[PDB]
Amino acid sequence: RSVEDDKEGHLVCRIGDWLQERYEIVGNLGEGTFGKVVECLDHARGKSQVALKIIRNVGKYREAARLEINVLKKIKEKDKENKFLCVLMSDWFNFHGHMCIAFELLGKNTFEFLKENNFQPYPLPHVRHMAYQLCHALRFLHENQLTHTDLKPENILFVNSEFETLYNEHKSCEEKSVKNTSIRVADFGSATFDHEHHTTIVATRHYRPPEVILELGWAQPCDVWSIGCILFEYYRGFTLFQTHENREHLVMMEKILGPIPSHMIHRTRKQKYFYKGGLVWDENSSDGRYVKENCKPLKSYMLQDSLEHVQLFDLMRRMLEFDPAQRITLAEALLHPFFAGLTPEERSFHT
Ligand SMILES: COCCOc1ccc2cc1OCC(=O)N(C)CCCN(C)Cc1c[nH]c3ncnc(c13)N2
Repeated sequence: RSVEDDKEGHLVCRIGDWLQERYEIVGNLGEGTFGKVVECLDHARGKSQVALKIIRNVGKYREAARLEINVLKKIKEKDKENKFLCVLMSDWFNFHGHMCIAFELLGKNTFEFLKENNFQPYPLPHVRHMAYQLCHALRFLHENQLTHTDLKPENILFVNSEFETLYNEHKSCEEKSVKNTSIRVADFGSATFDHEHHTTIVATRHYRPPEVILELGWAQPCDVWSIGCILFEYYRGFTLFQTHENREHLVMMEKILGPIPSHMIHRTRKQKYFYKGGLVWDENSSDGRYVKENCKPLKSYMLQDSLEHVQLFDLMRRMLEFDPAQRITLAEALLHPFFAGLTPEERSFHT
């Protein structure tokens, strides 16, 4: 049989087909703008379960996948024992122009799980365990001169997303609760070493920090901001910054977190956002009215008053510091009293 691609360059994939005389396709897991993810059995390794990312046959995506492969090689060199919760590759190949990367088979991503639960948030103890693991994984990359740059709920995955279905204590509906909150961090193709070229703009918009908007440069603190935003989303089930545009995004940041520091305003070449030393914006526009109605101070979003909620919000505010130099590092984050709530099993990574 011929190899066929669709009009967007995606491989046409058939259950029962083999690649590299080795990988038997057994299921489709998902599709995005990069290509597809499929579940395979690896017949050269005892029919082990694999997730294969199959990249579209389009030059720019091919080049981006070759970059991801080269990053993944370096990460494995630094973590040969695979102890720091990253999704590392087990093989890669070019299949008729489609780059394919083989990974361990995981559960649903944390966005998909949230969506399939009708956006009902994760319980605080789940949020706390996921937070601990994220800070752990990223702390190791940061200590090895790497920044991920594109952290978001979709590239954090449960090891196993099996769940119990419970009736909601206080609402007229059912809720899904994950049985095991062990997670892994994926998607390293944008990850950048300290010595390598830093593009002006990084991150997905909703997760993007102010220093990047203001074109002040970026480094590892970019990831901590993204983690702050992720933890809010896990806790509430909605996006902290539901924004499509820079000026709007800045206004949201001021309404939620307080004024942007004057020293950052003085330094930015993006003076279009400012007038007389303050943000300038149209309060009567569609975006202006949306932000005035919907964006409230951070502490207003707490669901309960008890100690563990107050601690989560203290940590989150520290991760969301405007000045990246002042922002909490992951090493310090791991010392925060929010993490006193972890079970021993959670703290010692025996989940
Ligand atoms: C299509 O709508 C919903 C389904 O979306 C997905 C299904 C399966 C996924 C990831 C999905 O969305 C996010 C996404 O594509 N990336 C972050 C890039 C690919 C990351 N993979 C390759 C990492 C990965 C490694 N072991 C895995 N075992 C199971 N699923 C995985 C992965 N990814």
